[PDB]
Amino acid sequence: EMGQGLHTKMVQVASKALKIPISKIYISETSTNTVPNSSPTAASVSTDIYGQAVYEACQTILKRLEPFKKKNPDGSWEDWVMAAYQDRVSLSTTGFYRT
Amino acid sequence: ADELVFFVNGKKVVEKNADPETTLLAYLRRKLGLRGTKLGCGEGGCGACTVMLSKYDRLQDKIIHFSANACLAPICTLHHVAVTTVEGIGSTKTRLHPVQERIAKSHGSQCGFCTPGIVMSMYTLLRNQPEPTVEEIEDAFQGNLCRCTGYRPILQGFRTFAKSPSLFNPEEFMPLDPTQEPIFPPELLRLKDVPPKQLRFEGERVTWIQASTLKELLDLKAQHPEAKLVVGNTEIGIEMKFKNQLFPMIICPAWIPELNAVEHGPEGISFGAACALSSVEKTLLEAVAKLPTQKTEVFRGVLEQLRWFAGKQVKSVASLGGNIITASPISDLNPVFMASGTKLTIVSRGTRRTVPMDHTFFPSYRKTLLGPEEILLSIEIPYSREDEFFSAFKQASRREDDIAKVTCGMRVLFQPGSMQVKELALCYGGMADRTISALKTTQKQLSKFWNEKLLQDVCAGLAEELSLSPDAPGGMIEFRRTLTLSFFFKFYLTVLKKLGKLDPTYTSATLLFQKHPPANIQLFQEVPNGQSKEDTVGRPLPHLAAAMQASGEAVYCDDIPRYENELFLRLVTSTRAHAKIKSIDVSEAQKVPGFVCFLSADDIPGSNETGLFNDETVFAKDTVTCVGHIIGAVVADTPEHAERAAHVVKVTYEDLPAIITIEDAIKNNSFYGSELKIEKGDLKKGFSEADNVVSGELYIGGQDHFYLETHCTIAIPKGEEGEMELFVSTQNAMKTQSFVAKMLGVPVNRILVRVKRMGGGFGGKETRSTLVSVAVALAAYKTGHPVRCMLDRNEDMLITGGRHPFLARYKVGFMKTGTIVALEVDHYSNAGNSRDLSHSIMERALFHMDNCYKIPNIRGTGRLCKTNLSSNTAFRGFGGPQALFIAENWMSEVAVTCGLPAEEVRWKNMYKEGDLTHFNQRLEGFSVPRCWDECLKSSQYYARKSEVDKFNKENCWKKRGLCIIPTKFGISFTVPFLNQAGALIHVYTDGSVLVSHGGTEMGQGLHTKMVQVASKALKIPISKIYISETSTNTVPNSSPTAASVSTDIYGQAVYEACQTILKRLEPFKKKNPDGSWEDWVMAAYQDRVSLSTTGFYRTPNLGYSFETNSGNAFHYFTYGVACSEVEIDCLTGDHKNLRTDIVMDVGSSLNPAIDIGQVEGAFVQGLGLFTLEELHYSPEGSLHTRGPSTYKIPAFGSIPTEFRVSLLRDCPNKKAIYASKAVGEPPLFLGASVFFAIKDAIRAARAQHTNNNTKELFRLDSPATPEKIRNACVDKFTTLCVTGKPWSLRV
Amino acid sequence: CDDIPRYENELFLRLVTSTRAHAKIKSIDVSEAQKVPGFVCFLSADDIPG
Ligand SMILES: Cc1cc2nc3c(=O)[nH]c(=O)nc-3n(C[C@H](O)[C@H](O)[C@H](O)COP(=O)(O)OP(=O)(O)OC[C@H]3O[C@@H](n4cnc5c(N)ncnc54)[C@H](O)[C@@H]3O)c2cc1C
Ligand SMILES: NC(=O)C1=CN([C@@H]2O[C@H](COP(=O)(O)OP(=O)(O)OC[C@H]3O[C@@H](n4cnc5c(N)ncnc54)[C@H](O)[C@@H]3O)[C@@H](O)[C@H]2O)C=CC1
Ligand SMILES: Nc1nc2c(c(=O)[nH]1)N[C@H]1C(S)=C(S)[C@@H](COP(=O)(O)O)O[C@H]1N2
Ligand SMILES: O=c1[nH]c(=O)c2[nH]c(=O)[nH]c2[nH]1
Ligand SMILES: O=c1[nH]c(=O)c2[nH]c(=O)[nH]c2[nH]1
Ligand code: FES
Ligand code: FES
Ligand SMILES: [Ca+2]
Repeated sequence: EMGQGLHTKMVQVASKALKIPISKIYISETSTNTVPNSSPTAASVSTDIYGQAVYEACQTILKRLEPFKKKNPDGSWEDWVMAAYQDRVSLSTTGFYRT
Repeated sequence: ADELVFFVNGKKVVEKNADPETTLLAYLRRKLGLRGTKLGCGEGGCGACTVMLSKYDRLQDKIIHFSANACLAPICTLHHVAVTTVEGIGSTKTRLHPVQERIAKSHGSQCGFCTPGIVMSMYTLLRNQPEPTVEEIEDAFQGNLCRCTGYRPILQGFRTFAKSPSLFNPEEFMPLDPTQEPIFPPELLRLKDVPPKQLRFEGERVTWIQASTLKELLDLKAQHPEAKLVVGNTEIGIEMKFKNQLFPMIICPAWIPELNAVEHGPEGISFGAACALSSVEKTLLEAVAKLPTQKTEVFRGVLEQLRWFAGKQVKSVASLGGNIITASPISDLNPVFMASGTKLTIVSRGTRRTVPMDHTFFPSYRKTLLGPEEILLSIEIPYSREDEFFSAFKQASRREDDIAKVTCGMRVLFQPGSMQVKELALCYGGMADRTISALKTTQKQLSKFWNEKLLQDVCAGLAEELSLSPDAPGGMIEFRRTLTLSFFFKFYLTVLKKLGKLDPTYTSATLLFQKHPPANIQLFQEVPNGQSKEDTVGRPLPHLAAAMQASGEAVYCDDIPRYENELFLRLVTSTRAHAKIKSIDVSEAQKVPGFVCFLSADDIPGSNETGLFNDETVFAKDTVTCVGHIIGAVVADTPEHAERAAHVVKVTYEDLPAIITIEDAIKNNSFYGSELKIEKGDLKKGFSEADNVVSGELYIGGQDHFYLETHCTIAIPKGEEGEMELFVSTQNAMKTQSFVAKMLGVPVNRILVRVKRMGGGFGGKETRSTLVSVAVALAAYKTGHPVRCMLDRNEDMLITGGRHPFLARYKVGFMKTGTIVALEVDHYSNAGNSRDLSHSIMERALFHMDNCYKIPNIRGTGRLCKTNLSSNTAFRGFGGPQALFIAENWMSEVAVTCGLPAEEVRWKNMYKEGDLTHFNQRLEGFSVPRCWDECLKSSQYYARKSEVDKFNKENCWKKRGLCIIPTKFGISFTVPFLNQAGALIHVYTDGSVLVSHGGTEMGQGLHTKMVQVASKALKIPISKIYISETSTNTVPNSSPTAASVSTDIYGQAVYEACQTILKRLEPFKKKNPDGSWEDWVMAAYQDRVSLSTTGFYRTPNLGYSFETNSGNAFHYFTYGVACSEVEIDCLTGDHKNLRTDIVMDVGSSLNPAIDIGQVEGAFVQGLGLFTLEELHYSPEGSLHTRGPSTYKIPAFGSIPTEFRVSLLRDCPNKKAIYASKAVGEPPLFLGASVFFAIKDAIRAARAQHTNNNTKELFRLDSPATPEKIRNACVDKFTTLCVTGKPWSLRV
Repeated sequence: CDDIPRYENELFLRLVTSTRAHAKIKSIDVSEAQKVPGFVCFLSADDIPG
């Protein structure tokens, strides 16, 4: 983030992908121990390329929650997340994109 | 005066404003930034703060070097002293010193928190003696504690300084070269020449005068009679820190020659009162070597007390006069000086007297007869005359570095050439509020002769004159009275021997403690012959951080530098077991300089409701429910200010009825939840079929974790959106993160918890670390400043909970062959004031009540008692050791009842391959029989049993015992959902790899094992792989690092993340099969292939149900066997651990150095649980034992003298990572082999003096401390002493 | 970045830069720098460990 609103857009993207409100999503910072080998934030393409990587990670999370959603279609996001956790489903994933 | 000038690691320090209250430890850590020296206790017991000191001794004309506890050393005693810390001797950035290299390569560092202080104790020995004997090497560490290693590897590594594959290779060790050691600072050597001048230092609260001459001292004492002398500070340090004394003026007379002079006169050897106990010891050892035996009786009594006194660190600074004038009732020296009439020369300006010490010198508790302007100048310890004999004895809870239960000096002088008593003095500590003489008893014997009737009469007289009321401080009434007689008896027999210069069965009672030489053998499996050198799985690779631990470079939480605006928190805690809080007044606390604020329940912005079961407060509101219950916290600019202000917060209470003990709880129906039960088969039928039925009751005491690093959190508030980053000593970053979030009322995504390492956890940082973390977080939130808190040992022991005490009622039915047929055990744990992990702990207890035995009809129940004590928690074993102990106890009773050898009875009841447990789980790959057979053989159990019987026939007052016990321990979290693990792996474009996983390092070598796993999986050297730390923003929702499964589960997750990487790299590998790892990684990167992935694992096929008694509770079991032999002293309760042999099934070890260390470390914690460690509470529920002085974990001298460990060969475990098995907790119960060896020995003592009943069953609870062992050795002396002339008596 | 609180032992660096567009460096004299209160050290190419 250098002022251009990249984190904001990434939060909008994640919230649309997961179908939850932006208020449940947070970006704290950028660091080499969370995402390695990153290109510089440059060439105007950051929304394009991090938007896809974030969207791909959200799709993976949705696939993982999907059986819990079906067992409990009237439950909340919070219910399905807790069910996946008690079922020992990983709630952590990477996302990646290559133009 | 004003300036203080000393040296640290060769560099000059000029402190222009020395505060007399500043310790060297505080100075090193907070002013000089040298954090390798650690705080472990603050009271002289653990040695984690050990440093070397060097000075020019003018008077001896040489540079001397000695060790000292930085936590007790005032910087104001150090003018013109050169200090060496662990950083002064070597480092990984330059080169390790030989001491550091060896402790690291020999696997003598696990968590590493004790390592710098032990390095400095060994370094100091070497600077004094570059080629020490083995015995010198053991004695070097009487003041160093280690909770992790079991001591064996440290001693074995360091023994290379004296004179199966291997866990290390001493041929690679750099020899010591004294010519390369740092030179004594030349500036100090120039200053030696200038005569000293009086110095004055002025601090916030204290003025210190360093007196240069006797005349100065005597004048200062006239001018300021209230001024407190300080020499070594090893008593005043405690008074200041723990007893809240403030002495606004201190005079330190340590420089004065008259107070340091040693003079050999015709009546004895005179020592200046400031002479250190080590100088006393040295001079007397020399005298005993040079002089006739008949002259050195008193000296040898002094020496005998100094042997079992304190470490070298304390002895090198503790002055002789300091001990005399402190005048504790349990001084080990004052009874010796009193019984010998040792001469005290006492001075005042223009006055001077010499008096023999006698009973009047101690008028009352902790006072002597000196007046306020007098000082003790010198002490003349007398030569022994002809016809004069002397003994000193001391019995504590542990031999090394412990407070006497009873201690004494005994002198007799006969008419010339005769057995006719002319003088007799029996002087005791531990029997009143002062050192006392048994004058009434001894008076009656003058002119009597040394014979049986005198022994009987002195015993009867002591029993009467040295009475103790039921309420005597220290408790242990029967033991103490029995020791007073027992010590007289040893004296009486020793004096008979000395007079006949009789009965070979009695002679050992007269023998002074003697060290047998150590023998240690470790047996493990070589890796296959052609396994790649780069594949280190199965090799004895040292802990990756051991070299930095040895160097003081490894960073633990409080070693992290403070921010310039960082504040300090001190908890305010209940002094009542159960009370309403009436009011809280902070008006005095507000006046302490640097006070920032007092925090209490109203300050919390989110929820005050916390704890694993949401049954706790973050800060008590309205009521307190235990002593130590956290009420609030003070925040101030320094830890001293915070502590001072917290001390003066005034709480007003109104007591409520308290439920303290398991008995109170049962009687009051005060339980958490309902009964747990496992039941199989038909009990009525089994009992009705049994030939023999035994029932009983049994208790096992709790256990304090004693991690060398106490609990610690730093909380950094980021000032944006509720964000906070916390560095925490915890095994559970996830609950830390969510409890801090719940308290703040913010989403969990706001909170980052980072754990680099812990200096020990042992289960006590599984949940209870949050008590400190949530308070510190509150403080950071409220102030907007970084805040930290590290607990002092006494806060930690009181507040953070321990192992669960258990009471059991059992009934066992068996056949005359010893075959068990029915068993009922009702378990009760003392849970304290919240649920925490108590339920799962009781479950695991029930799961382990069979140990290794097939029992067709069985019913176990468990209740959790709800009490007004700190909530008890996970402690290595997690309920298993308590249940396994109850099981071996009835089993031992079965063997005694049947009159069968115990190993036969154990063997015939043992499960076989394929049996179901009582919870219907099948035992596959049950390796106990192999461990059992191989341990019998390699321990020479059978041959040794005959040797033990022989020893017992031939010794009336010492007995040996021998016992071999199996164990099995189920591997998995008993809560199914906990058995999951994540990893995150990145490969950077230089081809270096950063691994992160949900597990934490607490000394067990998890990261080491994870790097070994990733290296094997990726087929790259370990040098390319690195683990920095554990954090919630790299792996989320981690289970606590616990249940011994961390290697199994994180190993799988790491494995999987590597497989993913290998698959992404495979095309590049195919294109360039002769290229390097680096080539492939760069090509993957240039091809825009991701080099980052997660890995995950969930343990398959788990899910036990208590309702159906089916489904797998565990993934597999770890197994092992231990045989131990002991010798007990039936007259004192002391015992030696002679030999232990362990055979442990850890499958195909990933790292046999680390696995043997875990075996030995767990075993020794077990040994402490069952034989040494005991917590004492007042009847009102206030903990008495709050530091290493009174709570005694195994010392270096505690371990078995011959200590052999073997890892079972050819037992791959297909259920875990590379065929390995969990090791962390399974071996701890094996320390119960020492307890049952002790009980075997007690049975032999009781056959000797108590009973003819060879099927008698006497109750021995855990721990079997000297108290319990001596009291069970019922004999003519205990008979005279057991508590409880009426006008009439029925019959 | 600079809003992050400093550690209590945290030091400050000031770059020393060329006043010439293209020249040989003949010598560097730090002897006056060394007298400024709080001076800790001057760093240059030779201090670089890698
Ligand atoms: C870890 C540890 C283990 C210990 N183990 C034992 C043990 O096994 N047995 C045992 O008996 N003790 C034991 N002690 C107590 C120890 O021996 C005493 O703490 C020590 O000798 C006191 O000497 P000091 O120079 O440190 O006294 P300081 O603390 O400096 O002074 C202690 C007291 O003596 C006074 N004093 C000192 N010099 C004079 C003087 N010349 N004239 C008049 N008053 C003076 C001081 O004013 C103060 O009241 C232990 C202490 C520690 C810390
Ligand atoms: N810190 C350590 O590791 C060690 C310290 N030392 C000495 O141990 C001392 C311990 O100090 P404290 O714990 O304050 O104990 P203390 O000096 O008050 O003595 C307590 C003991 O005195 C006896 N006692 C006191 N009053 C009595 C009474 N009215 N009736 C019968 N017995 C009574 C009992 O033996 C009790 O256990 C230290 O100050 C030090 O001098 C010795 C060994 C180890
Ligand atoms: N040195 C050391 N060893 C230790 C501990 C420790 O705190 N320090 N904790 C023990 C406990 S209680 C457990 S559950 C395991 C946890 O680690 P693991 O799961 O990697 O064995 O290590 C055991 N061995
Ligand atoms: O093609 C580009 N490469 C960059 O490294 C860069 N940086 C900037 O925004 N524009 C670009 N464009
Ligand atoms: O079943 C267990 N649960 C735990 O939470 C825990 N902690 C400890 O190591 N052992 C165990 N065992
Ligand atoms: S911290 Fe100094 S001896 Fe423990
Ligand atoms: S390594 Fe000694 S306490 Fe941990
Ligand atoms: Ca509890």
